[PDB]
Amino acid sequence: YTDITKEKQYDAEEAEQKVFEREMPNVKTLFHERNRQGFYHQTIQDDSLK
Amino acid sequence: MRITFNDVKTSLGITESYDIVNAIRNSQGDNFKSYVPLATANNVAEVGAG
Repeated sequence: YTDITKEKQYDAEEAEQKVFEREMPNVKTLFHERNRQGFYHQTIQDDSLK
Repeated sequence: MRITFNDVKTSLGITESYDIVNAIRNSQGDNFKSYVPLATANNVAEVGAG
């Protein structure tokens, strides 16, 4: 995800020494994993069920 | 033949119930916190009424 940024005030006087300044985009991230592993077990005795 | 007003006040008949600029300044968790990121509010709040 990427978020919004703040507003800066216009200042031509100091705009002469910081033309090549940097400002990070302020992003965020999240992670998800595998967490369910199961099984169902049954038995059938057909010969004795007859 | 030129007429110029001396020491004219922008807030001539204005009756300020409260200082909105001051309230925005001292707002820690208040209802004015929506205007904190605004940069030129200190210029809008003075000449935005005409």
